[PDB]
Amino acid sequence: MAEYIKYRVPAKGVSATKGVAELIEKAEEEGIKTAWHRLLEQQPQCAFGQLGVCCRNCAMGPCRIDPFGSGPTKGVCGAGADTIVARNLLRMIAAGAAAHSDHARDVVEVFKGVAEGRFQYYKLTDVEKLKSLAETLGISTEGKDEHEIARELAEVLEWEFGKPGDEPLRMLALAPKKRIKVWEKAGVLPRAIDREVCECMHRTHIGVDADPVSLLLHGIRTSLADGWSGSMMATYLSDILFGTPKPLKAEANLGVLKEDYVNIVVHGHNPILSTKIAEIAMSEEMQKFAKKYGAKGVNVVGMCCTGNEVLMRLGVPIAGSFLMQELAIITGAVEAIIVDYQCIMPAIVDVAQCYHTKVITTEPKGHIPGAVHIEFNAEKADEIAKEIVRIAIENYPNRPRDRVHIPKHKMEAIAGFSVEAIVEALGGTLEPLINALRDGTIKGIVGIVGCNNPKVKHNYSHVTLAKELIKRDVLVVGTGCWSIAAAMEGLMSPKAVDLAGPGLKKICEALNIPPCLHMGSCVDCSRILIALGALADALGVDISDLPAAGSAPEWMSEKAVSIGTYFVASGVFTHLGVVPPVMGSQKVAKILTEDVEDIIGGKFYVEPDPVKAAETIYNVILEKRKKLGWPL
Amino acid sequence: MAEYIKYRVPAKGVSATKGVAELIEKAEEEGIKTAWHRLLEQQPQCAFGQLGVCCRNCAMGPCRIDPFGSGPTKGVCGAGADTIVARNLLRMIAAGAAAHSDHARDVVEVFKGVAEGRFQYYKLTDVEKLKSLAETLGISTEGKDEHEIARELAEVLEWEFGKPGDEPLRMLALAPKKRIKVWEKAGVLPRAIDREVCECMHRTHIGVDADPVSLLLHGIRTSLADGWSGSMMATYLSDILFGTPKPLKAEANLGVLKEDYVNIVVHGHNPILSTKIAEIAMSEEMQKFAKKYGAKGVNVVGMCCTGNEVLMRLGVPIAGSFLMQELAIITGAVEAIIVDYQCIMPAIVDVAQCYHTKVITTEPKGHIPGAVHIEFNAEKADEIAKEIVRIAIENYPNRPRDRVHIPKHKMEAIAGFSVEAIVEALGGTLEPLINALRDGTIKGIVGIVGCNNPKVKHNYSHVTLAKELIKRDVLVVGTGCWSIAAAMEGLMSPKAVDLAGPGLKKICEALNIPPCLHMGSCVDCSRILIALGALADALGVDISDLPAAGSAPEWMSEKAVSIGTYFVASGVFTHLGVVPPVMGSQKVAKILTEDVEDIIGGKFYVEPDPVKAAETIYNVILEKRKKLGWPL
Ligand code: SF4
Ligand code: SF4
Ligand code: FES
Ligand code: FES
Repeated sequence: MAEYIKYRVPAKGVSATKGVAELIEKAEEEGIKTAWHRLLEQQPQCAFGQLGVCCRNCAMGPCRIDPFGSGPTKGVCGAGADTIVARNLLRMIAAGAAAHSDHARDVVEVFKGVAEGRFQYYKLTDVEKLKSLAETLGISTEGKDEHEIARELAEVLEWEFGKPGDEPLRMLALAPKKRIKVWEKAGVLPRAIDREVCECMHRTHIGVDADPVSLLLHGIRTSLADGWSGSMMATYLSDILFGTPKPLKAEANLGVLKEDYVNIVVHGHNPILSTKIAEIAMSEEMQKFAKKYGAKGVNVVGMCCTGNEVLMRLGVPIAGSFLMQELAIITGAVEAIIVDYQCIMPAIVDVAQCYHTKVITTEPKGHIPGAVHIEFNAEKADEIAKEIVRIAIENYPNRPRDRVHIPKHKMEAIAGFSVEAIVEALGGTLEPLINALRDGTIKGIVGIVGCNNPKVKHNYSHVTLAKELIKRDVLVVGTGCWSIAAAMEGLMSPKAVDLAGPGLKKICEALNIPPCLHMGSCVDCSRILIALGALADALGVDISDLPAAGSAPEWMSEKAVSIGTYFVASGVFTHLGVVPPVMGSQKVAKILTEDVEDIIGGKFYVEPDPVKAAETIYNVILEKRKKLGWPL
Repeated sequence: MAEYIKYRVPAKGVSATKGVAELIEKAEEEGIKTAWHRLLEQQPQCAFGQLGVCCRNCAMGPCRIDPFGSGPTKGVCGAGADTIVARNLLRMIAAGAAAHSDHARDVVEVFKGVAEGRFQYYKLTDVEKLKSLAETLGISTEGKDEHEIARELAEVLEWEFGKPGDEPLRMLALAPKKRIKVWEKAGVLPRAIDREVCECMHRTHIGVDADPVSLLLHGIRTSLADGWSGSMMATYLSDILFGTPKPLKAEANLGVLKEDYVNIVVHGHNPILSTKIAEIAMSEEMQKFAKKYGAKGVNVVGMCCTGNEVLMRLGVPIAGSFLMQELAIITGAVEAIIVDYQCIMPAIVDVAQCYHTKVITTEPKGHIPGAVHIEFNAEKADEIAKEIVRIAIENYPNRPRDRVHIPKHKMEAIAGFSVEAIVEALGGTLEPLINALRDGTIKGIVGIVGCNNPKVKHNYSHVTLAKELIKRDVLVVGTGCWSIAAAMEGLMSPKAVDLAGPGLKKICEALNIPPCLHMGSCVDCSRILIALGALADALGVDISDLPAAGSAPEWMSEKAVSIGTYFVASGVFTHLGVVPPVMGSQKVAKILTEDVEDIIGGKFYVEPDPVKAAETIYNVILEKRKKLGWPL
C-alpha cells in the first residue's frame, strides 16, 4: 500500500495557491508520492536531454552532442546539434498539434452526427455562430435549414484534416489578409492538419530534413494548422453545440469540494463528455439518489481544460489546475474522477488506490492501467453519464471521513469572456477599447496561457506576471491552467480591479469586467487569435503591429509548444517561463528568439523570472505603441 | 579541412562485402570520419535510451526509469517503464509510417497530374495494373479511357490519406478476408493513414494513453495503414507509371563506378526523380556532353531504395547499401550524388567537401546544410534532370585522380522479381510453387528486409541468414539493403543456385531463377504481402498458417519498425537482428514476442545471431508445415 518517500518537498514555498502545501504534507504523512516527489527523484535530470542535444530517432543511437566540445560533436548519422534540437522541437510541435487535432476531430464527429439527426442528445444551440462560420468559409445560408447548413459546414471541417491539395486550409478564412500574405511569402500556409503532423514525423526521420531553418518553418506551418484551424474548429464547434460563453460567476480552488455531498471531478479536455456528466449529476434524479445514499446531493467540480469548458458554459466550480489533480484525490473526498484524455497523470490511479476514489476512463484513446473504463459514445450519452454518476454516488459511503482534509480556501471568479461576450461588453463595437488603447488608458493586451511545471513555483509565475501587467495598465486575458490559477488567486473576482492601474481600473469599472479575462480552455486560445485578428483588422494593421504579447509562464506540454509556436507565427511576441530544450544549439536558439521576427513578425523570449518577463513584455508593448504613433 | 580521428575502426572484420574495408582505411588516412568512427565516438551509448526507458515527451522530463530498481521507478507524470517503452515504440512506428506515406503521397500527386494530362513527362505504362487495381477497389473500367480510370483511382487513393469516416482503408481490398476478420476482431483496421500517424502522436502525448496494450494495438493499426495502403499505393503507382518490374540482370557493389566516365549516384527513395535522372544521363546528348568534357560517357549508379527502383526497372547498376553511401564519396570518383529524402546521411555533405563531389538535394522535405538545392518538380522534370546531369558532367574535370580508389569488386545480380514476374515464371499460375511447398521440395519462403546498422557486422547477417536458409531448401525473397547486400555477395547471380539445397536447386533450375529473389525497395515489401496473400488465398488458408517468416537482420530506421510491425500484424513470424529499445520493460517485451500471437497470428523474435535466427526461423517453418499436415 504505502510507499517510502525518499525526498520530502519543502511545502511552505512549493506553491502560490492556498491549500497545495497542506495536501503535499498530507501525501507525505500518508506515504503518497506526488509529481514534486518524483521530480525530486529524477534529479539530476540528464543535461543532454534538457538541452535537446540527444536523439533517438534511429537504432544507431542514442546519440549525444557535447555542447562543451569535450566529446562527440556529431551523431552516428552525422547530425549536428542544430539538426537534432530542431528535429526534437519539431516532434514536440507535431504532438501538440496532433492532440488538438484529435480533440477537434471528436467534436467534428459529434457535430456531424447532430447535423444528420443521429445524436439527438446534442443540439445546435448557437445557430448564429453556425451560419456566420458557414458564410465565412463560402457556404450560402439563406433558404436552408439549420441542419443542412450544419451538414455542409461539417463536410468542409472534416476535410480540414486530410484534403489532398496544396490549397490552404479553409479555416484560414478567419485570419486577416496581412497574416495570409505573410505566411504566403514565408511559404508556411498549412494545407491539411493530419498531413502537417505526418510531414513533421517524416522530416525528423533519419536522413530526411537536416536543415534547422526548413524544419522550424514546417513547424510554423504545423502550428498554424493547429491554431487557425484545428483548435479553431474545436472552439467554434464547442460553441455551436453547447453555447457561446457569456460572463458568469463561479468558485475556484479546492474549497469547492463538499463534505456532505458526493464529489465528482471531471478532468481532461473534451466537453462532449463533461457537459453531459455535469448536467446529469446536477439533475434532480441524481440529487435524490445521493440523498438515498446518505448525502445532501451531488457536487460536480472540474479540473484542467474540461473543467474550464464546464466553468465557462455552465458555471461549474473549478477545483484546481494541472499539478493539483493528484492533490484533489488526497483530500479524501473524491468519489470519482472522470477523465477522457490529455494531461491525465497516470499517477492519479496510484494515488486513488490509497483511497476509495474511482478513476473512470471513458475514451478509447485514454487508457490507464488500473482504472475502470466505461467507454463514452455520443448516441447513448445520457445513459453512460447516468451510469457513471450512479457509480460515484454508490461509492460515496466508502469515503474515509477520518482521512478527509478539504482546504477551506475558495475564491470567486468571473469567467466566460469569449470574443462575442467581450464585444457585447463594449456595446457591440470594438471602438471603446480601441480608443482606450489609442489614449494610453490601456497600454496593451497580453494573453497568458499554458500548463503547470513543478520545476518552477506552482502558479507563482502565472499570478505574478498577471499582477505586474495589470498594475502597469495592461489588459490581461488568458486560457487554461493560467486561468485556473488567476481564478483561484482572486484576479478574476469583482474586487480584482483593486490591483489594476488607473486606466485599467477606470475602464473595468466602466464595463463591469475584471482586469483579467478568462477566455476558456487550451483550444480557446483560438479566441485570442480572433481577438487580435479583429483588433489588427479594425485598425488597418497587422497582428504584429499591435501593442500586445503572449506568455506561457509554467508550460510543460507539447500542446503548449504548438500554441506558443502558432502565437509567434501569428505575429505576437511570445514569452516562455520554462526554458525549451533548445539551448544546446546556438543557431536554433537565435532562430527562435531572433531570426524568425523578420519572417513572420513575432518571436520567442525565454525568461523564467515573472517580474523580468513582465518588464520585457511591457517594454515590447511600449515599443509597439511608439511604432504606432500613439502616446507613453 | 581534415579531422583528427579519435578511434580507428578495425577494418578487416568490419564488413562482409568486399571493398568496404579498403575505403574505411582510405577515410582514416585522409582523416574523414565515417558512420563507424562516430559510432565509436558515441560509446558507451546511454543504457536508458538503449532500453527505451527514458522519456522526453514533456517539459517535466527528461525522466529515466531504472530497471535495476536502484533509483526511480516512475516518471514525474507517474508513467511506468511499460508506458514509456510502448510510447517511444509507438512514435517509431508513427515516423516510419509517415515516411512511407509521404513517399506514397508524392507518387500519388504525380499520378493524378498524369491522369489530368498535366505532367506529360510521365506516362501510364501499365494500363493492365491500373485497370485491375481500379476494379479491386470498386471502380468499373469498361467504356472508359485510361486517363479517366486513372482519375477515379487517384481520387480514391488521395482519400486514403485523410478520409473522415471510421470505415476501413480502401486498399484493404487487397488483403484476404481472413486477415480482414482477424484485424476486425482485434479492432486494428486502419481508417486513414495520416489520421493513424496523428493519433499515435496524440496517444503518446503526456497524459493520454498509458496502457501498453492499447498503445501497441494502435501501433498495429498504424503499421497496417502503412503496409496494406501507403506502401502498397507507392508500389502499385510506381509500377503503373514506370512499368511493373520483370526479371533482368545488372551489376552490384562499388566496382560499377568508372574511371573514364562521369559517375552520377542516385541516392534516396522516390523514383519520380531517379528514373528521370537515369534516363536523361544515359541519353546520348549527355554522353556526347561528357565526351566534350573529356570523359568516355556518363555512368549512373544507384544507392539504397531509389537505386533499387532504377535497378528493378531499368537495370541501373547498384553501387552499395546504406552504410556505404559515405564510402562511395571516398572512392574519389563521384561527380555528383543526387538525393531526395530518407536515409540520406547529413555526413555525406561533410565527406563530399573533402573532394569535388556535389551533394544535390532536390526535394523541399530533404534539405541538408552545405548541399546545393536544385528543387525537382514534375512539370519541368526533364529540364531539371538535364541541368543536374550537366552540373555533374561539368564537375568531372575536377576529379582528383590522384586520390581515386574504386574497389574492383563487382558482382552480377538477377533482379526484377515482382509478384507478376514470379507468377509469369511459374507459367501464369501459382500451382507449381504450391506443389513444391506441399511436397517439401521447398520448405518455405522467407522475406528478408531492412537497413544497415554499424552495431552489427556490415551485411554479414543479411548474407549469412540468406545462405543458411537457402541451404535448408527455403526460398529467400527480400527487399531493400538486404537485397543490395545479397546482390553484392553473389546470392542473386545465376550461379547462386550452387549454394541452395537439393529441392531449391532443382526448382530454380526448372524455372531459371536464382535462389534469392530481389523484390524491390522498402515500399516494395508490399509485394511480399501480396505474395503471401496470394499463397494463403490459393490454399484456402490464412497468412499465419503459411510455412513462412520475415526478418530484418540489421535494421536501424523507424521505417523498419513500421515494416516489421505490419509484417507481424499480417500474421508472419518476424525476426529482428537488432534489439529494439524495449528490453527495459518485461510487459512490452512479452507483448511483442508472445502475447500478440493470439491477437493477430504473428509475433516478434529478437536474435542478433544470424545462424541462431536461421535455426529458429527454420524450426518455425517446420512447425507450420506440421500444422498443415504436410511432409518433414
Ligand atoms: S538520427 Fe542520427 S543523431 Fe539521431 S539517433 Fe539516429 S544516428 Fe544518432
Ligand atoms: S510524459 Fe511523464 S515520464 Fe515522459 S518526460 Fe513527461 S513527466 Fe517524464
Ligand atoms: S542521454 Fe539523456 S536524454 Fe538521451
Ligand atoms: S538519459 Fe539517455 S536517452 Fe535520455
